[PDB]
Formats: sequence, C-alpha cells, structure tokens
Amino acid sequence: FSTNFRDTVDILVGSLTQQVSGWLQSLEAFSTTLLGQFLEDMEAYAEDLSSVSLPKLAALLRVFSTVVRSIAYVTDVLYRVMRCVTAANQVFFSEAVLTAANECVGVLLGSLDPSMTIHCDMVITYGLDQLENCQTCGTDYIISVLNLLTLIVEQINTKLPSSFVEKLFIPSSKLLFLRYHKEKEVVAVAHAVYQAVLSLKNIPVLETAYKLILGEMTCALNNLLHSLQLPEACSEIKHEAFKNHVFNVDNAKFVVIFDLSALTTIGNAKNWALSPTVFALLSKNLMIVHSDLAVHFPAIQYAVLYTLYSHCTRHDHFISSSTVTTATKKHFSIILNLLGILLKKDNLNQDTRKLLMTWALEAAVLMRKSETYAPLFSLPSFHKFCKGLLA
Amino acid sequence: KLLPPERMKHSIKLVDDQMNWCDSAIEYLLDQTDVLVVGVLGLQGTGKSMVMSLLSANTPEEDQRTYVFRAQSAEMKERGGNQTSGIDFFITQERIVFLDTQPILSPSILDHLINNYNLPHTYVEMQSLQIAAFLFTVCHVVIVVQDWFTDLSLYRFLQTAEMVKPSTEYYPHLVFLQNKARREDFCPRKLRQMHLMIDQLMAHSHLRYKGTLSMLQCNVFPGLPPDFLDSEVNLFLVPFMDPLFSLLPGYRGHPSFQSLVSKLRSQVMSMARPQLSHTILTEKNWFHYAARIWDGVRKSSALAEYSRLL
Amino acid sequence: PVSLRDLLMGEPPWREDEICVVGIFGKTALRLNSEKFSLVNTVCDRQVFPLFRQDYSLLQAYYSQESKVLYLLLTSICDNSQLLRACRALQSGPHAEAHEFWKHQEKLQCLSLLYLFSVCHILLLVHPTCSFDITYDRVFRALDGLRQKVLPLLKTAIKDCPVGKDWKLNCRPCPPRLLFLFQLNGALSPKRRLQHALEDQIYRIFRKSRVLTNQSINCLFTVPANQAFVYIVPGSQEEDPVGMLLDQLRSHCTFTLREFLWQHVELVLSKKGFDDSVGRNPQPSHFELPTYQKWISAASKLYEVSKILSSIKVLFLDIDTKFS
Ligand SMILES: Nc1ncnc2c1ncn2[C@@H]1O[C@H](COP(=O)(O)OP(=O)(O)OP(=O)(O)O)[C@@H](O)[C@H]1O
Ligand SMILES: [Mg+2]
Repeated sequence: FSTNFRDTVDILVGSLTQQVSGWLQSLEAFSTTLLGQFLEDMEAYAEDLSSVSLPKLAALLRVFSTVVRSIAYVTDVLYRVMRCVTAANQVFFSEAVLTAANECVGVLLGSLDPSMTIHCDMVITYGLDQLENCQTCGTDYIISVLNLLTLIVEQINTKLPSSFVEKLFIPSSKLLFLRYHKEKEVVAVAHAVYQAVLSLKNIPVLETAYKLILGEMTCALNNLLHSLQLPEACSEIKHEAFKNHVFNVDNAKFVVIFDLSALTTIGNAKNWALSPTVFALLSKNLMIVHSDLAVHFPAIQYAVLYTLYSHCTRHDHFISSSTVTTATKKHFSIILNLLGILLKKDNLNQDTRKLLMTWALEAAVLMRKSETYAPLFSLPSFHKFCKGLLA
Repeated sequence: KLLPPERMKHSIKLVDDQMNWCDSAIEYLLDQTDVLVVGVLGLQGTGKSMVMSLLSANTPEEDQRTYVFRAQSAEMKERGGNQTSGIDFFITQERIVFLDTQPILSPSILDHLINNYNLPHTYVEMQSLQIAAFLFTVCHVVIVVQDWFTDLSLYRFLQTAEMVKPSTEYYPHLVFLQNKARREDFCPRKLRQMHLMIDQLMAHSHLRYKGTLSMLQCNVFPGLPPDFLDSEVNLFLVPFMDPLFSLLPGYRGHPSFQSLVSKLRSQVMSMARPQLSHTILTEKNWFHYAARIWDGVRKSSALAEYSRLL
Repeated sequence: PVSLRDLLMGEPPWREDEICVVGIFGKTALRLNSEKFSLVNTVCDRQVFPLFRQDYSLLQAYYSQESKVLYLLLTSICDNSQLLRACRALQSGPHAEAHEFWKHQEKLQCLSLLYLFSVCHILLLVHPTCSFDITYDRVFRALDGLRQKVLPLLKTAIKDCPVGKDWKLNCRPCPPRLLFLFQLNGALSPKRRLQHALEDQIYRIFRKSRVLTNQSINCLFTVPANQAFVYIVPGSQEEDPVGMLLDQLRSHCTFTLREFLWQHVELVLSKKGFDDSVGRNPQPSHFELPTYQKWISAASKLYEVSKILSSIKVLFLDIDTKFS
C-alpha cells in the first residue's frame, strides 16, 4: 500500500480527476515525509519561473489538497510556505493556480481550530490582494475568493482588526460590486460573507460594520426619495462614507432589499447590544416607507414588515416581558399600535394586507391562550388594534 | 308563457374555416334591441380563447376541458399548432354577443397552407386584414391581447386594417390586454412608460383608445393618484395562472388572477353600446347586417388594390 | 464592451489571431436585463456587461481572448430600450412628420442589419416568445435584393485590402449561418419535440418564400442540414433580482447555450467551414479565417460607407404610403 499510492498520484498528476480523488480518499507517518516532495517541487518551480509550468502547479496543488483531505506545529510553517510560493508567481496571473491555491489554503486553515495565535497579517493581506483584483474574473474564481474570505473571517474570531472590516464595507470595496452577479451562487456566497462578518462576538469590530450597512441603506432610501421628488429623511443613521453618491432606482431597491435580508443574521439571533436596535430600526427609524414609498415601491415595505414579523415571532411577540426583560417591557404595545395604524389605512397592497392579517390573527389567538394576559385588554393599543380589525 | 328561448351550452361556428358564412345562429336570437358585441384579436399563443371563455360563461376554478371556446391542449403546444379556426359565436344570458377569432399571421396556418396569389404568403395577411376590418365594422368593442409588451408590429397592422376597412364615421373602442403579466409589469414607473408608449404610438389612430376602461379607478392601485399619469389609456393586465408564519405564501406583487378577471368582466359588461348604422337594429337585424357586411368585404375593391401592391 | 465606431479608429497583444465574428440581433421586451447582455454574459461565463448600467441605432463590439471570438450586438427601434427613448423624445420634441420619422428609423435599422449581414461569420436572432413572427420572412426578402444593388459599390471600397480573393468577390468571408433563439415565456422531452417542430416550420416557410435555395452562394444565409439551429431558453429565477432576493430572504427566515454555440464555432475555428447544399449537385463554398488586423482592415472600410443613401431610398411603411 505504501507504493500503491504512487501510481495513483502519478496518474492523477497528469474530468476524470474526481474518480481518482474519491478512490484515493476512500482508500485510507509516510504522508509527513511525502508532502516534502511536493513542497520542494513547488518551491523549485517558483524559483525557476523568475510559462508552461502552470498546469503542473495546478495539478500538484489539486493532488496535495486531495491527499490532505483524505485524512500540530508545522501547520503554520507549511501554510506560510504555500502562501509565499503562491504570491511569488505574480507575473503569469493564472486563474487555475490561484483557485487551486485558494482551495488548498482554505482546507489547510480549516483543518486546525480557532484556538491559537497563528500569523494573520499574511492571510489578511493575501485575501485583500486577491479581492482587490477579482472584478472581471471567472464564475469559479469569484466563488473561491468569497469562500476563502468567509473561512478566514470565521477562523479569526475576535482578533480581526477594525481596519479589516472598515475597508470591506466601503463604496470603493469590490465586495459591494460582486453581489450584482446574475448567478445565484455568487449572491449566496456574498450573503454568507455578510452573515459571517455580522456573526462576530466582538462588539467594537461589529459596530462599524453595522453603521456602514445602515449608512448604505439610508443613502439608497434618500436617493429613492429624491428621485420621487420628496425630501430626504433618516438623517439620524447617516454615515460620512456615503456623503455624496448616486444610486439608480433599481440599484437602490436591490441594495435596500439585500441589506434587509442580510440583517436577519442578527435579527433572528437566539441570544448584541448595539445603539439602534433592530426592532426600533424596523419599527420607528424606517417609518417613511409607509408614507409614500409604499405606493411606488411596495417591495421595500413588504420586506421590512416580513423581517419584523420574523424577528418578533421568534420571541412570542414579547408577551412575557409585557436586563433583556426590562429592555423589552414596551414591545407588545408598539407592535399592537403599528398593526392598528397599518390596518386602518386604505392604501395597502394585497400581499401586505394578507401578511398583516396573518400577524393579527396569530397575535389574537395568542392573546386568550393564557389566563394571565387579562390585564393586556385595557391598554389603548388593544383598542386601536380592535378598531383596525373591525375597519 | 314567458320562458326564455333557449340556453347555449357550447359556442358555434359563425364562419367556416374556408371563409364561408354559416347561418346557424338565428335559432338563439330574439327580436330585442340594445345588443352588445365584443370581439378579440391577438397572436397565436396570446390566449384569446381562454380570455373569451372566462369572460362569457366560465370561471377560473372550472376546468379547461369544458370551456365554451376550445383552448389549446398540451399535445398541441409541443407541435406548435393553432386551435381556433374561423370565427366563433356565443351569446350569454344577458344578451351579450361574444365573437372569437383565429390567430393573425400565425405560422401554424401558413404551414398548414404550404401543403395545399403569387406566393402562399400574402393570403394569410389578407385573411387577417379581412377579419380585423370585419370586427372593426360590426362589433361594439375589440380587445387586443398581447403576449409580450411592445410587439411594434401590431400597431402598424391595426392602422393598415382600419385604413382598408369597408366603411359620420363609426370607430369601435379598442382595448389593450397584456396577458401573462409579471411583477415587474405591475409598477407605477413601468405603467407610466407603458401608457406613454401606447399614446405616442397611436396618435392618429382615430379609434377610441382612451377615456374609458381606466384600471386606475378599479382599485388596482390603492395609493396611485390619477394625475400621476399624463393620459391613462384603456390598458389592462392579466397575470399568469395562480405556527402561522411558516405557512405564509410567496410574494407575487400583483393582485389575484380571479380578482382581475372579475374586474375585467365587470368593466367589459358595463361598457357603452353606441349605434352602428343610421337606424336602430335588433338581434336578428344585427345578424343580417353582419352577414351583408361580410359578403361585401369578401368581394371588395380596396383589398384588390392592396393585393396588387404586394 | 465599447462602441463599434470607437473601436475601428484604434491591438499589439492580439495583432494576428484567428477569430470568429458572431452577430446578435432581434427584438427585446421592456425589461431591466436585456436578452442580448445576459446571453453574452452566459456565453463568456463572465460579467461582460455589468448590471444596473437624431438616430436610434447602435452597434456594440466585444472581444474575448479566452475564446478568440468577437461579438457584435445590434440595437435599433425593435428593442424597447430605444423605442422608449424615441417615444419620449417625440412626446416633447402632424400625421406626415411621424410617418417620415418612422420610415427613416426603419431605413436606418435596415441599413445596419445589412451591414451586419456581410461582416459576420455566425449570426443569431432572438425573440421573446416561442412562436416566431412570419414578418421576418418578408424583411429578409426585402434585404437580399438590397445587397444585390449595393454589392458592386461595396467591392469597390475594399479593393485595396489584404482580405483575399473570395472576400473581394462576395464581399463576405463566407456564407453566414443564422441561428434562432426563443424563450419559453411560461409555455409547457417536450422541449425536443417543440424544437424539432419549430425547425421544420421555419425551414418550410423559408423554402417556400424562396429565401433559402439549394446553392449556398446566392442566398444571404443558410441553416444546418443535420445539426440543431433552434434553442429555447427555459425559465429561471435569474430575471427580476427583487424576486430572487425575496425568495432568499424567505428561505433564510425559515444541451446548453454554451455547447449549442461551440458546436458551430468549432467548425469555423478549425478552418473546415460550412457546407449546406442538397440540390443534387453541391458546389464548394468560399471560406476564410482572417486575423484581428486583417478583419479590421475591411471592417473599417465597410463601416465608413455616396450612392448608398440613393439605393436605400428605393426600397415597411412604403406600401402604406403608396396606398394612402
Ligand atoms: N394567463 C395565462 N396564464 C397561464 N396560462 C395561460 C394563460 N392564458 C393562456 N394560457 C394557456 O396558454 C395557452 C394559450 O392558448 P389559448 O387556448 O388560451 O388561446 P390562444 O393562444 O388565443 O389560441 P389560438 O392558437 O387558437 O390563437 C393555453 O394552453 C392556455 O391554457
Ligand atoms: Mg384559440
């Protein structure tokens, strides 16, 4: 068996790679000394490069990733060596070698656990360099780069500097321009990146990202209002990074919907102490979408109501409360008042009306189940809710 | 001693597929006056038969196999052929006449005529023009069904047909029906462009394509003010066939198919019925007038003039 | 992705490389994402055209080095993007002025189409519905004759070109191959049967109207005799990004076109050419594989083109005007 793998490796080093890869992985000391040959080969090829050796490098990277996946101090050394050998070849600029190297680095980094202090400056600069020049790339290179970024963010938890996310959510960042791809896979990986960034336990590094997202949403909303011949609003969550910018109608709508969908990472959390609460942001800050934007752009209103309903249904509509308990001592009243005001309107859409009715029915059925919610029938919001239901 | 004459169960053939008159509808006609005539026009797969059936004596919850007007079957779509041939006839209990129509300039008829003028190509165009003129001179209203927006060739055809019509001029109302609409087409921004294009493309059509059948007042758009549109033409959109939080359905962005169908039917039935000729006509009189008009259109002179030009 | 006029004026990296010219044309409905842009992006597998970005005609050119293929997209009054602008301009700034305006627009579109029909290797026509308008049969019939009255003038301007011998005689590299692309549009393996029926109907209609003949020289275009030339794009969630985003939010809260084109591109890229003649006596068909500079040398001369306006004014609203 020691020499049997040599023939398979030689054959695979030449669409059939999946079969040999699976066979080798299912087939299974010697690997420790065997990886040295590949490492030396890559180093020698990189040194001699300074252009037909690219296919060989790609094949070697693929076989190396397959053998390592078939399966604690040399991991950092090997990772640094691979990163240096990959970054050295900065002349040919081949997409195959870059994709293979990205996959190899991702699996190597994922092999360990986020319980060490490995060198992060090299990985961060490598990811940023690859992202800064991945605009007009192939459909696979973009996905590989995004996956690598997600893995890097997840691996480095609470240790990522604020500058990492500060330059990642700015208009000049290419990440914001990668979500416009027509393929659903690109949008999915982009959303995954946003989810991973927003799923951090470090409040100081997450506050800047949250503020940047809110600023972008405010800029898009202001652009829509200006294009609809109406004054701007939501000046309490504006950002300096988006002081002067232009967003098209379709672009603004897409950006607002994407940000609202991305906010579900923190909105649907299972227990994040930020200044603008998600509930207050979707119930009081974004109150202009129901005045005039609900007629020309009902999608934004529907998305806001849907995310608010999804966030409230996971906490039993905040009935027990009516630290966390004291902070949410006035949520049911606000929900009832909002439902009553929205239902009493006469300029609602079919989808919006159906969603509001479903929410109202769920809240009502909920009201009488307890025998302890009797005092909740005297507050004025309940009267407004009943009036809306009757009207 | 006042029971109705009879009830029609299925539509009949008013004109044979060979462009021949079929006098077989007098058995269901009376001597009453103030009759309404509705006609339809469109391409091959627009869905004129389904619309006519749903608007005359059918419901969306019913089945397509029992419709008053035969619809295209699944086995026919794969072959790329047409279903409706000639002109149909059907009258509801409210004494409302409905007239169907075969596709105009459809490749199915052309292919069927290949294995059967200078070339067998202008014949289809002339048949379409004949049907359009006939529907424009003996019908109270004509509904144009379009599969997609802005074909750019239907407007020219309509103008040419009205220019070669047989004959203080009478011009029936024109309705623009956009079948198989999507969410993107149910936005005010797109609606303004649609109305603007329709108005600019038919500035000198002489037809009554505005001032009636305004979907804006039919509660379709709750908060859309009437002044938001420079000129609201008669255009209607028909969409495609259609613990508690997890059961919420998908977001379509457009009203229900049944609601829009019912609204369209009500608006069509509540339309005006202006006089056709310079005298009052009854059901039997209208039938005879239509027969005479068709006979005159067949052996007309303008058609020959247009024929020698192709 | 630059304008054709802005490309001929201006190469060293690909001064001499065998390429294939592919023309794209047809109608397009009123939508945010046009069919041509999506087609180019899908074929090139990259975002060539980024999302959210007197006369009413335009010709765009794009080169692909990874595949060595040039694409020429055509936009005219047929597309809704240009029609909307034309209507908006006409709204602000008589029964006789509008007719002349539309006639001029149609003539310009016809001239552009004729230009594309003589400097392209493979061309494809798109449509928003499965059914194809028979009006095209007449358009082509009114286009072929037009080139017959312009061919002597075109060969005079490209006489001093390194294109070759057959190019100077036929004013074209080789008989272009036309492809048809339709969309499901909610209709309906049934796809194969529908495609075969559409191909048979198109072939019969074109043969009856004398548009397609046995000889592959006199005819302006031909179709394959044993391969597939009709593709139907199935429905997908790519269109209307708002709907896709909403679906993703809801989920979180709880052959092929490429192969269809390479099947024909591999023939021209291998210098084999095309051979479509079943008139009981086929004859060889001229074919050439020029380079970048070699193709531009003739494209610029053909695009720069006295008597063209006079010849184009003799050729549709002409019938309606005459009848009126
Ligand atoms: N709004 C719609 N939504 C979904 N399917 C539809 C719609 N309208 C029509 N269809 C279907 O598409 C096809 C359209 O053909 P249909 O029988 O309605 O008439 P048609 O296209 O006018 O026919 P003909 O070929 O005789 O002109 C049918 O199979 C019908 O069931
Ligand atoms: Mg029918």
